[PDB]
Amino acid sequence: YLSGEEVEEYECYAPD
Amino acid sequence: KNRAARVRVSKGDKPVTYEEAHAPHYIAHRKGWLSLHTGNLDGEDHAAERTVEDVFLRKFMWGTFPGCLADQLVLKRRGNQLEICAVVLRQLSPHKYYFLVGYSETLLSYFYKCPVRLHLQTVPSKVVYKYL
Amino acid sequence: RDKHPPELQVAFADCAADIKSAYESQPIRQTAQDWPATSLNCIAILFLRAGRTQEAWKMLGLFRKHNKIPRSELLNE
Amino acid sequence: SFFTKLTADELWKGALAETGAGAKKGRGKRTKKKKRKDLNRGQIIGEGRYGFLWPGLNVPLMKNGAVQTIAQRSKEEQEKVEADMIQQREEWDRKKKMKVKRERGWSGNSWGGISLGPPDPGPCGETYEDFDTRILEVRNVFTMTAKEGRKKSIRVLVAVGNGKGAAGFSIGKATDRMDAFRKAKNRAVHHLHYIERYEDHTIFHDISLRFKRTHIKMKKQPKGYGLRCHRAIITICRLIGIKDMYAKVSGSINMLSLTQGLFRGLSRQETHQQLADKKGLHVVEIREECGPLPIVVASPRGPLRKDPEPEDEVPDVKLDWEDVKTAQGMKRSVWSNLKRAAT
Amino acid sequence: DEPWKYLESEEYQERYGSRPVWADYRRNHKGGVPPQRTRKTCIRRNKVVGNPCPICRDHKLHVDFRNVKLLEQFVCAHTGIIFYAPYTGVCVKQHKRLTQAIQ
Amino acid sequence: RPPRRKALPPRTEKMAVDQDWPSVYPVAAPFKPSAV
Amino acid sequence: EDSTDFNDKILNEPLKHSDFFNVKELFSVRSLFDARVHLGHKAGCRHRFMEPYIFGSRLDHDIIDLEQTATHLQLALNFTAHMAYRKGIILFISRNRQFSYLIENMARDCGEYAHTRYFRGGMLTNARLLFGPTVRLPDLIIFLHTLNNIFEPHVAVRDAAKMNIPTVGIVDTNCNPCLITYPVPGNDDSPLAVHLYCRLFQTAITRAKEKRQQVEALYRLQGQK
RNA sequence: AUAUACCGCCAUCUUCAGCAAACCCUGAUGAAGGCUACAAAGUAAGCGCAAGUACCCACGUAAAGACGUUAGGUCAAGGUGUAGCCC
Ligand SMILES: [K+]
Ligand SMILES: [K+]
Ligand SMILES: [K+]
Ligand SMILES: [Mg+2]
Ligand SMILES: [Mg+2]
Ligand SMILES: [Mg+2]
Ligand SMILES: [Mg+2]
Ligand SMILES: [Mg+2]
Ligand SMILES: [Mg+2]
Ligand SMILES: [Mg+2]
Ligand SMILES: [Mg+2]
Ligand SMILES: [Zn+2]
Repeated sequence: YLSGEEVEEYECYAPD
Repeated sequence: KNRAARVRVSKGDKPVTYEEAHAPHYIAHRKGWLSLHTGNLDGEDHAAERTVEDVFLRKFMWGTFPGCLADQLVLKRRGNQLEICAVVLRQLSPHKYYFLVGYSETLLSYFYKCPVRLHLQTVPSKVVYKYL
Repeated sequence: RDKHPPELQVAFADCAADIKSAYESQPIRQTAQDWPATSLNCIAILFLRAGRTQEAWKMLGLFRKHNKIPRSELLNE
Repeated sequence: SFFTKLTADELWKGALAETGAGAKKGRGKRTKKKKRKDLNRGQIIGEGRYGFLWPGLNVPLMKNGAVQTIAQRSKEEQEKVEADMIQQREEWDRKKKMKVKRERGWSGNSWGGISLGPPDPGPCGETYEDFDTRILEVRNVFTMTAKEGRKKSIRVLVAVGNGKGAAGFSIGKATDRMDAFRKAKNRAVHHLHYIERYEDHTIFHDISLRFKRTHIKMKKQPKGYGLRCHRAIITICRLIGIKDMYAKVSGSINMLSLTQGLFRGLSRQETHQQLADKKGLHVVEIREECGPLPIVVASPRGPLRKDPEPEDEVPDVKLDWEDVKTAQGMKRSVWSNLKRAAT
Repeated sequence: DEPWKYLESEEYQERYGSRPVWADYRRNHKGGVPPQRTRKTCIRRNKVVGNPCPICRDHKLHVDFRNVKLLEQFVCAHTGIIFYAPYTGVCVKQHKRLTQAIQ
Repeated sequence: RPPRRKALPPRTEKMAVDQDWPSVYPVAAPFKPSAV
Repeated sequence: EDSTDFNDKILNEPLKHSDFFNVKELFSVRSLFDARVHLGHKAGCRHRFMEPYIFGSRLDHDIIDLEQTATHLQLALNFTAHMAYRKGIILFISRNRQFSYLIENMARDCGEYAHTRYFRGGMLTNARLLFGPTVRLPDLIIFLHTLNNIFEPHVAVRDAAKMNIPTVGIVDTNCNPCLITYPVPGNDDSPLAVHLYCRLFQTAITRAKEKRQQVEALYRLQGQK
């Protein structure tokens, strides 16, 4: 815990 | 306690599909078979060969569509035709899905010397039957 | 182009909203959004004639942001 | 054999050994632990050792308006790709290695004093961003069970406060230490006390109380005095908003008795307005820095008595020998009045 | 040359805000009771120790009799007394420079 | 940033209730929700 | 602009009058005496916190001072009327089964709520789980009997205080009124006493709701013109 | 080599009916506890039982049977962590 815990939209037809 | 093909109860956070949620005793009762062919019928031959081929096709498709399969394969044989029905995700671009279908259909047709077709059904996410 | 019965005018305003969304979420968004003058005037007029005045009043800011001349018809309505 | 190979999930479930008699009762400890790694993470479909360029899979399908043909990277061009992927793997590991450290509490291995953040937002769009949470005690409680023998649970004591007089505490219990944190901090925000503060920095009067076997004696102090109190009292005082106070804890030093004893004493302190209303007299504050100037701090809202408060030549109040021994210069302690960090 | 400018810059405001430069400093020591003297110096032959004090850890903080805004952070606003070094964590070397600059 | 691809609406929504269904499923094919 | 005038003419105006709903005309010390409200339990059952409200003991039977009951009842009815005027949810609670049917009908007739059944654990302190996150709890709980069937305080008394809900309660000589916001010393056992209480609260609640409609209607008619 | 690192498949109680997330309340907010139907603080998703299905019935027999218990059995089904061998 003190060390740290770092596990770490629009849509279109015919996108490009 | 029986273990075979049983997803065990947890804290209610594990999503399981309809197939994963049913233990073996529910086969033919609540869930069907993932492969259909004539080799296991009475008086029929070549059950051993159909079984090895099915085990391969499942591994081949898992590694050919890595991270894309959203459920187990459904394998259908009619005559000498081999139909592979797969539920896939919508992450890979469609061009890559067409490449892998063309590549996989041709490669498997020459490997098993039969016309092979691959039918893809796409889902936005893994379909959840229940949370165990 | 012309006014229509209330039923049709409402339908034209639901599409103008969807078109407005297309202008707003273009894939050329990395480049400055090109909002033609006619498109802004038409989209605003369709909201008024449909009774969505709140949406029309908000859009008036986009005439100044993009420096697009307002149409005479829009101002009178 | 190809047919003896398993999937990544099967291999990691076995190699990790998270289910088993070792992991059931924590019979096995893990100074060195196998850590799961996703090996498909940085892998691109179509990329292999031979360096082939498959049109439509790993390279663009059309180039200059024409369909690309099958090609293979040169031996030199492929070494760079392999080297670049290895560096990307250490960069990914280096990014994971760079994790922000959290401050310690009362000690490096102690949970006491560590902040847990604000309580979670309630179901009805309720929020507690103004509240801070501090841990006061994390205990491992062991329950003997009929069939499962000694089982290990966690009891957590946390205090919450907004720094403006509203503060509370709650106990949390769960098998997991992080579930106890959630229960304690979320429950505490529903059991808030309001603590009156003199000039929003100290208590209104000296408070001496006993809760069970824990004695707490608190002294009102002037500005700049700071919090010279038991470390747990310091933590709670920052949550309440008290800046200047002295406290001495005697007898049993039980964190729970100390915590609930402290809130009991701070919630029963009589303010100056209550004293003025109770006695119908002015409360006049005499400060030595202000000389003989009389500063009225509170006046009764109701009628003002005309009869002076009786001046008993000698008050029959009970005194603390510790306070008297100090005022007479007879208190000798190497540990008293020591220089400490700002609290 | 103009040490009071650092305290009015944006770099200072981002690092310290409105709190004193020593607010977030914590001494590393064994036990609950700290040693009654801070370390003699955080800079020894141009080399900085691992946990430099609030002054020594920021080279732009200049202890100077004209940078009164910095000096005020080491004097009690209510009593006017200069905090002893364990209060803020400044080394004995920098505390003497602060005490002389304050005077 | 390129927009993520949007799945089209199922073509069942374009089917008329008086269509020639044999033209939709002329031969043996797997069940397709978007087509049934 | 228009909200401040609304809340001032409708919500704040009743609070400037000592008896805005004229609930003192609803009862008298004689009316309470004829309903046997002064009759308490035997002295051996006396609660020490009920001694302030007791007139005396007549042959080891405690008598409740109706002069105090009238003043407490005035406050209790006045509060209840104001909460009904403000459209608050009023919940009647009683475990005495002789009067369960009567109390449920009184609640339905006045447009309020009744809970005369076995009170389940957490109905108030765990309401969001039992009913839903958007459930609205009562704004006022009226106890016609403050004790349960084992002669202990009704759990809702403590749970009402936990949820910061004001409570009106008839408190007999064996009851504990400490946590009841507006206690009313009175007989809770005699059918005549209990029936009287239901008429008073029913009438106070019904009048306050009609007054709210009168004021609103006038405030609207005057607003247009 | 290690089943006392494991997956996988199982024995055992089980010829059981309980396990329990998330909340709530009691004990002064102690380890702990939470039921009374003329009811007095419990509500509970989920899992199991149950139901359903198989076999000749709604019966029976199968199947099913949670959590946990015995570091139970299996590194020699296969796979596999750690350690060891590589003329
Ligand atoms: K095992
Ligand atoms: K093995
Ligand atoms: K092994
Ligand atoms: Mg068995
Ligand atoms: Mg340490
Ligand atoms: Mg009675
Ligand atoms: Mg074993
Ligand atoms: Mg049967
Ligand atoms: Mg059996
Ligand atoms: Mg069964
Ligand atoms: Mg063994
Ligand atoms: Zn230094």
